[PDB]
Amino acid sequence: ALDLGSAEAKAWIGVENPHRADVLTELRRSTVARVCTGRAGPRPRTQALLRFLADHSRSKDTVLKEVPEEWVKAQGLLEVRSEISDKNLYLTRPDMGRRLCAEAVEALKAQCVANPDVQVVISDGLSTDAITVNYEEILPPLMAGLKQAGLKVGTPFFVRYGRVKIEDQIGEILGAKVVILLVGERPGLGQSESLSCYAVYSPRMATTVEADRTCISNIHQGGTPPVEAAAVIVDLAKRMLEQKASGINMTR
Amino acid sequence: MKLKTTLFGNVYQFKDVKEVLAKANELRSGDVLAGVAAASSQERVAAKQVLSEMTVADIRNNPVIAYEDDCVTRLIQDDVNETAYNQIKNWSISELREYVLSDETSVDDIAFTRKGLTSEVVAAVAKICSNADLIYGAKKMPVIKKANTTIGIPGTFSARLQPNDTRDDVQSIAAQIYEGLSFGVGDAVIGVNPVTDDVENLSRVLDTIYGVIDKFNIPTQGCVLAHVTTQIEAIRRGAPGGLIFQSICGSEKGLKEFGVELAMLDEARAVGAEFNRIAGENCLYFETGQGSALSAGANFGADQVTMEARNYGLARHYDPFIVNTVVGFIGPEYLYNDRQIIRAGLEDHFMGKLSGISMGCDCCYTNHADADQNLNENLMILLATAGCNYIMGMPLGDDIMLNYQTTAFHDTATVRQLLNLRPSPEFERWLESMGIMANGRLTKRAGDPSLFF
Amino acid sequence: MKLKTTLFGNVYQFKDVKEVLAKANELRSGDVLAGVAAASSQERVAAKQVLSEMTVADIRNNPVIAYEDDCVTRLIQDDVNETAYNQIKNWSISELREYVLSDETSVDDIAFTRKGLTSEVVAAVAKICSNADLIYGAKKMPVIKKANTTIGIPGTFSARLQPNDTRDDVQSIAAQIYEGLSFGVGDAVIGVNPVTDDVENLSRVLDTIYGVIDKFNIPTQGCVLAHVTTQIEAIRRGAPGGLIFQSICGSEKGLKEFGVELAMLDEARAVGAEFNRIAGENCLYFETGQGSALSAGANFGADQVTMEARNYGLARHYDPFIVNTVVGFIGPEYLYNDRQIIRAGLEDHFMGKLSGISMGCDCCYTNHADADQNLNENLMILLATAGCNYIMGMPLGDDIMLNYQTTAFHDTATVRQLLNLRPSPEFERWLESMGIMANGRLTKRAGDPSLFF
Amino acid sequence: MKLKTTLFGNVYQFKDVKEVLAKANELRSGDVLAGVAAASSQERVAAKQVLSEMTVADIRNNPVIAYEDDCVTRLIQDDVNETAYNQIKNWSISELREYVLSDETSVDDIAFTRKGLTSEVVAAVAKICSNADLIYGAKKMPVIKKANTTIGIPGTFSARLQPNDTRDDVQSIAAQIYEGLSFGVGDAVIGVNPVTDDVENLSRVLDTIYGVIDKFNIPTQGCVLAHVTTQIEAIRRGAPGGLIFQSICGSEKGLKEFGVELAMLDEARAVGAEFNRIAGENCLYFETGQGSALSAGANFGADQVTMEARNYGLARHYDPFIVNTVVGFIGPEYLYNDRQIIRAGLEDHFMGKLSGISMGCDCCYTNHADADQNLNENLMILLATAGCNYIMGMPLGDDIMLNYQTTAFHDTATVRQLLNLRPSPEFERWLESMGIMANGRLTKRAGDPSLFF
Ligand code: COY
Repeated sequence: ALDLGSAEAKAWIGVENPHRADVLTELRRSTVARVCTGRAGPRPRTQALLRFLADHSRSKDTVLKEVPEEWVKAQGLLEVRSEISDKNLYLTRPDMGRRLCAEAVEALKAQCVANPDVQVVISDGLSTDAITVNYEEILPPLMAGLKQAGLKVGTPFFVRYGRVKIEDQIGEILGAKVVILLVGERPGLGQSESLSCYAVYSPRMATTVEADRTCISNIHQGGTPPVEAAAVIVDLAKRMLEQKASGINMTR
Repeated sequence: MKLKTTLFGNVYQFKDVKEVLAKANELRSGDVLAGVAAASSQERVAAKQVLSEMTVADIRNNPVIAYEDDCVTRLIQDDVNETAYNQIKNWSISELREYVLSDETSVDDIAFTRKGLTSEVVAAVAKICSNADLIYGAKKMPVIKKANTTIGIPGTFSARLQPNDTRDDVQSIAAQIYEGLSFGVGDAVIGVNPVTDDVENLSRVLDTIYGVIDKFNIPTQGCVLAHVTTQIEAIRRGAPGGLIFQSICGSEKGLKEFGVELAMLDEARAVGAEFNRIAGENCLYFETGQGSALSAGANFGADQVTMEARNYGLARHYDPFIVNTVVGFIGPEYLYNDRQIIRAGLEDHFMGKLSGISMGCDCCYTNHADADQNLNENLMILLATAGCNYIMGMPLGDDIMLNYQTTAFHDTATVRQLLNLRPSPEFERWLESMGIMANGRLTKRAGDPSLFF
Repeated sequence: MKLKTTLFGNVYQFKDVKEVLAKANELRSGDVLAGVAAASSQERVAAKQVLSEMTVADIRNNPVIAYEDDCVTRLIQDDVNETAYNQIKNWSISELREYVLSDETSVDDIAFTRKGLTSEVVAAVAKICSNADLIYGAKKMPVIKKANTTIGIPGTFSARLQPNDTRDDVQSIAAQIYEGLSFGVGDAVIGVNPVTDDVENLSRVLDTIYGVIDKFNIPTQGCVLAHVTTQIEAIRRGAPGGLIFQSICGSEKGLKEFGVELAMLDEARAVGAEFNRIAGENCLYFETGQGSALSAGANFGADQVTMEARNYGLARHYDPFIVNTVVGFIGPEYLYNDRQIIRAGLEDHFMGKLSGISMGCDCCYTNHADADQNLNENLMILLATAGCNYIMGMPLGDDIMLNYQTTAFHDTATVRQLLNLRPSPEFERWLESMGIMANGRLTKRAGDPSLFF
Repeated sequence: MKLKTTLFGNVYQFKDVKEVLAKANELRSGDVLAGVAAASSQERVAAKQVLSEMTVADIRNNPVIAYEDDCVTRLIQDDVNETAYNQIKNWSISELREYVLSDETSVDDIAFTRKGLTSEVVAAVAKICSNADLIYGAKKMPVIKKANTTIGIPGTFSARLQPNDTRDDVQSIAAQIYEGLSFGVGDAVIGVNPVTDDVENLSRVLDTIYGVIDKFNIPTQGCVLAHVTTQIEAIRRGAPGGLIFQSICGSEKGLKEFGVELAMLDEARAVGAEFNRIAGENCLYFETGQGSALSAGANFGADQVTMEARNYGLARHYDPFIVNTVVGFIGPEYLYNDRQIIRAGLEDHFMGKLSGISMGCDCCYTNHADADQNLNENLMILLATAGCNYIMGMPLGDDIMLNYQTTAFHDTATVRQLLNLRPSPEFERWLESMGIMANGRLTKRAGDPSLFF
């Protein structure tokens, strides 16, 4: 018997009568992609199809799950939300995910520091796992990087049901020179803890385009390590203040 | 022009062309989100009838974004062969539909007629077509282009090898390439979406791709799907140039969202002519898909099908080697489920072929959409019957970085053997040399990446 | 036996084979209604894995209804080739799936292998097949039968002309016959579902069908789809016999619901041999479809896919000319939407071809189901690529009397010309003589019923 | 660089690349007149050997007219694919000759290789090729273009109908059109050199040509071979646009002599896109020929072969539908006799195909040159075996107005039937419909212009 979520199932070679079987093991080890599973005619092998379907069922559950209200409060974060009420509405209304609710605007003016040089924002986005697994690894060295040998640092807060464009409203309300958003990307098939960073210099609701942002993607243990990514984002934040530009407007 | 009709005794009034075009669309979540969808099935049909009774002139002279306000509109309108336009300007969209579908209308007849069309007219035909209309109509409109391989020949079916990795690791990229080639995938392009949009990184990814291409003398082309500016820069610095890619949008504001100027695409052509290792005359590559304009706040009250057709009008100007819609790439907010994704894919491909571009489709869905892999398999086969130029190929269809599911390497092989389709003739020849393919079918040793070692 | 697996650390326990079979199914409305569906997507996959690891022997020895209580089970079990069975009994269902799909497995290999199968085993293989598996698998399993036409030859595609009327009016039936023939429809059969189940009316309808057949010397066969007993009587009393029809069910209880004994099907065989105007050796015609057993209270805690497979095991014994599932004939209660209808249609066809019957499909939906005509066009094309022996044909697909929508006459012509498929060779020759067809294509004068006048 | 060789113990010294290019030519009248010809047969061979040992880089870096002084040189140099150039720059001209002629060198290999060439390099290769080298080399380099007909497909052979008249009389033009079509001539173009270079007359001649085209639905294109500026004006003012013509020269001085700027050819491209009745993507038409630059005082001490090659480098930029040399159009002063005309014709065609243009040839001579009609028949057949895209057609080859003899309508039919070559596929189908052609052969009723009445 075999568990389709186990390590042995993921490392399974299905290629029948290989030309060079030690190459197949070296190929399977070099990538996380579903390689070397073989075939039945032009169709996938049964076990590969089963493992695919098993990982899909887990991926389906991982998208509509919510970060508990207690977990964010335990991290010492302010929880604020967009215009969106729940998970179901979040998936169909991106325009409401791009705007803070009326009570969110007032809370940010009340409880956050004004005119920061670098503002860090965290949101669940499309994957709760992305911010849950990576948080303790990425957020502390980011703060100890921006403050230590640095400048004016804003207070970190959690946006529930947020979309990338919401950082433009966050930048205007707080008067932030640089807005950093750590957000969960849409979940993959067999991997769902992938975080992205979206950064923009002095954003405006009516002028900032998507190309004005710098993206640091695939932040996880299987991608760019959160600790290693934290020093990249700090350096990016420093370069954005120095150039007074972000995204496509930056040098090199 | 008439902007109303009576249906079952009830009068159905519409305010402008843009509204009629929008409400005639089959139901999709994106049109409801844009607030432009029909209120019911009755209003939808009435909109289809109003649309069908309108002339080519009515729709050509009413583009969704005005000529003076949009460079894409200017691009589309100024490319019109006005003699071809004058022949068909008084035709109803109903008459244009029937003309496209007619067995007495040859490939050469359509070649001239399509030159008198604008993207809005292209979309208008698609809106009054059933699923089989879109499939059969596309099939009788082949578009053939040539890089180092020839794509689009009836009886052929190509595939993009998409060897993506979370870290752009060159060992992981190579392994997926060898796996793909073993199934006969890669005649469209070997195209990587890079993690870091960096000149040094692009060169390393390209050298890995071309390390495999050169070692086995593979008739194909490599591509790295970063921003067009960094592709140009890397190629200028001496990185190998195959296809040059850019994501496009159907409006000026949409292109500004992507950080694209029309001058960059012209520059891409010039850089390609000076630097690229392409035997044929086509070297550009665009990707498209419904919802992108609405995402950019750049649809201007127009539905996503009309905006998507405007992409093809823009693409046509640059005569690219390949274009594909990435049909379910974004999410349920623009295309919710199986039904809507299939319809969109059939629409996109039909409109692409009517616009006269080398049109393929990334048959795909996301994990937050109401869909599964059976949708991809349904759509790829339907589109292959429509003469879809190419689909994607990934190991089992799982993108480990872009976090979505496309078609497997298996699927291309399946489609080819199911429908008696061949790859690009140049690539097929190479597959036969390698012992991977015989008579269009995978040999016993095929599907095994160790064959290259 | 293992009725257990662990998935993601969670143990999933199943009671019996019947539950494993039921829960392994893709989600559908009927299985939920039956209370046999999976509770979660993870449990569905668990059931799929458990089923895949089970052997042929495990499934063969555990039919859903017992041998001693069910004459259909008895007939299925007694028809097994034991030598074939003994070669494959220790194979897992996973291994049998891979065997069917393999390109090293020839048509003749499956010819012998399928004789060691039962319907439950046929169903089990289908449950662990993706949509493209069902399509490709069915395609490499052609089944050829012959009446006055030959059906099922690869590269061909047939169609039933269904000229139904609200009052069995002969002018209305004839009008639809001339319309269908003008599109090249009717090589499978010209089959009427009658309003009144009596001898004189059946004799009148048959005389109308055969009035057309005789006047134009059409290589085809007629059928009136009444109860088998009334057809037999009409034929014995002098009505022209073509195909003899009966709706079948997968259980003895189900057959009793329809009022059929196995002796009637034996009688139909004998009556056909004595009376019918059939050149070839096949003359029976069955129709099937998921949900009918559950409607009869005759599924006995089993899922509708397995019960539908038992229909094919039953049909096989009587070596009919044609069988078709009527995929979405009943309502949303058994198959809810586009997705479920497409899936069921692919399942039904695959299972029929695996069972060795001349399997076609009525691509259809009802008006109270979540579907439209675009669904019919999606499914018909997919099934055509799977080598579906035949579909229906009605004017625009509107049955004015059975109150549902099937495929249009247009759809058969579309599928043929889209996929380069021909009609039945005998019927094709007739169409060429009539000036309706040239090189597989409709001529200019085709699609016009006044051509016969 | 080596500008020296020793032959039979005798040292031969050359001043520059321009002299090496000039003296390597086979003996012709124009080169002697230019004072650039070899003094002896030994010096000719010496120049051939010196040229053969020179590299691609040597010839590319030394065009006959400087980059800064000549817009044609600039256009040629700037169109080069540098990646292609860098692969072949260290190759000797001898190695490039062997590369072109090699059977291991495919059509796609030359497709990329030719992009790294300049016209001087094209000319250099031609100078060290024998007559059979020019024929075989050109044959393995097909160039395919499409207007309303496709030209240049191997196994095909096209023809320009040239219905010229002394007064531009419409009855005389039409008479010759019906005669030419009856022999299957006119798939390249129906092209008239007009007497009067004005708008109304051009509009009248075009209406006459298109009167015939429209009445019989002929897949072809019309052209009036006036100055490009007058054609553009006629077309903008409503005259039917087919092909737009311009005579070209290999230098800026030469273009000024003809009164052409490169912007006019750009304008013609744009005017064609807006107005012309052309289904395909090619609509320009150039004519060339050795001696024209020397006539203009615009050869700058260079030989007529190299200057003629520069015409093709210029033409290539504008991707025309057709180009032809008018081999012996001028007089004995540039090409004296049979030998020199045949040689020039083979050179011109080979160089055009190497340059990647749709190269044909007007096989012709003047009455003051040492030639006759047997020369035209020798050359036309040789060029046809080289895969010449097209020749001219006139009644018996007598131009009653341009005062020279070209090939007869008969000659196209002869070449086709002699070599089993077909017309353009679109035009061939038209001829079959008209009962003029059957299986590539003229029918009994062909060759008779009264067939159209
Ligand atoms: C979905 C997606 C998109 C889509 C946007 C989402 C939407 N329209 O709602 C889409 C299709 C428009 C798209 C386009 C592009 C364009 C332009 C982006 C722009 N400037 O607007 C793009 C430049 C491609 C090109 N060469 O032109 C592009 C790129 C390169 C990238 C890469 C960034 C590299 C980098 N380090 O800078 C990237 C990491 C993928 C990769 N190549 O590895 C990714 C972020 C790559 C991402 C991969 C990944 N692993 O994350 C991925 C897969 C998911 C992002 C996510 O989950 N975000 C979280 C989510 C909660 O945010 P959201 O608010 O809902 O959505 C926002 C963000 O996604 C943001 N955003 C998305 N991409 C992107 C890129 C940059 C540089 C920035 C600053 C911001 C970007 O835009 C929206 C604003 O509402 C993604 N994208 Co885009 C991947 C390109 C896909 C291939 C072509 N393609 C596919 N479909 C279509 C189509 N319909 N039309 C035309 N082309 C395509 N993307 N993308 N994208």
